[PDB]
Amino acid sequence: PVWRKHYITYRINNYTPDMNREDVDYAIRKAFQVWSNVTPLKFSKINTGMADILVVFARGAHGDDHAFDGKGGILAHAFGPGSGIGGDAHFDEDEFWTTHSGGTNLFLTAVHEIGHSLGLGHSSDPKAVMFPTYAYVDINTFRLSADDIRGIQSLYG
Ligand SMILES: COc1ccc(-c2ccc(Sc3ccccc3[C@H](CCC(=O)O)C(=O)O)cc2)cc1
Ligand SMILES: [Ca+2]
Ligand SMILES: [Ca+2]
Ligand SMILES: [Ca+2]
Ligand SMILES: [Zn+2]
Ligand SMILES: [Zn+2]
Repeated sequence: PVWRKHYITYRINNYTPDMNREDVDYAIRKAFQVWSNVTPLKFSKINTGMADILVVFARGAHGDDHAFDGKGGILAHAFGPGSGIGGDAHFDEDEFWTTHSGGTNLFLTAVHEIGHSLGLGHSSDPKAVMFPTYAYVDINTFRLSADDIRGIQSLYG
């Protein structure tokens, strides 16, 4: 499935204590911008009511039958487009979420997870943001790969 509308809302359910709130907000907002910059999708943050994409920070078992695993390993996960838990993006609180160095970069991970929230799978290109393995890349030069663009535009272009 894909989202069958182009105005998509998100809501931050709770904040990781790893980062200042402003920096969580900014990383998430910029991550959505990565995908709206190459599609007709528009994303809006809401602060009450039910959003399409709920952003959650949780550790271990957190009520969706896909428990996290402590620091390392699975860093986050997200559900594909749909009602309810569909679209929601969960970040493992046992990671150390960061803006610049150390830990696991929240912006880069959110770009990957929102990709899943929108319906993308994984890429075989190590340069793709949808590559299955996280690695820190220079955020100043960050750019979707041709494969990422092809994938998202096949769904929403
Ligand atoms: C800059 O380029 C980047 C490239 C990749 C990433 C990146 C990759 C992976 C995760 S999370 C993860 C880690 C290990 C196994 C499984 C998962 C879940 C699936 C979990 C499940 O299936 O239960 C998933 O792939 O979303 C987060 C971020 C980020 C940036
Ligand atoms: Ca983990
Ligand atoms: Ca949802
Ligand atoms: Ca943490
Ligand atoms: Zn979850
Ligand atoms: Zn993934």
